Amino acid sequence: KRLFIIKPSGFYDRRFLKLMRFYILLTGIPVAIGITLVNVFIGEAELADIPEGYVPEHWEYFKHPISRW
Amino acid sequence: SGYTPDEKLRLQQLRELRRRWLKDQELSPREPVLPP
Ligand SMILES: CCCCCCCCCCCCCCCCCC(=O)OC[C@H](COP(=O)([O-])OCC(O)COP(=O)([O-])OC[C@@H](COC(=O)CCCCCCCCCCCCCCCCC)OC(=O)CCCCCCCCCCCCCCCCC)OC(=O)CCCCCCCCCCCCCCCCC
Repeated sequence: KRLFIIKPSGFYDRRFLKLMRFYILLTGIPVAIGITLVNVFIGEAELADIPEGYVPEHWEYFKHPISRW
Repeated sequence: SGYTPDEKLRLQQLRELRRRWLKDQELSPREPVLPP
């Protein structure tokens, strides 16, 4: 026959884990989607020789678009 | 040899109380009242 199981209160641990997951996801799902969109539709730069008489900007020496930004 | 009358009576009273306590640990047919 079914008996009551004496346990410590698990409500507060569960609520804390839910809150931490919610806030981490709230900020990091947009970041993941944005990174994926940037990677797909604005890829990395390809290496090229510096053209004659041209002096590049300091951010033009990096290839990832996020690092360049 | 054996229990003293006080020992035996105290054991019987504690036994009755403990058995009622264990009986009260049982669940009625609806105890897990789960919210929607
Ligand atoms: C949860 C809460 C609880 C608490 C937990 C604690 C959490 C704490 C969090 C703290 C904050 C976290 C911040 C961390 C920062 C890190 C971010 C970062 O820098 O990302 C870098 C990196 C992105 O790289 P990049 O430098 O930006 O891009 C360079 C390239 O140019 C790009 O290459 P590309 O452009 O050519 O690829 C295309 C593009 C898109 O990909 C594609 O489109 C192609 C994919 C291939 C698919 C191919 C087939 C699929 C389709 C087939 C079918 C359709 C076609 C046919 C249909 C017809 C059918 C008949 O690829 C991407 O853009 C990758 C997506 C990036 C996502 C990274 C996620 C970072 C999020 C930051 C915050 C995190 C918050 C957590 C929550 C996030 C959500 C969970 O991200 C990754 O590394 C992703 C992982 C990839 C690894 C692949 C797996 C290989 C593993 C092998 C080793 C394992 C061996 C076994 C182990 C041992 C076991 C025994």
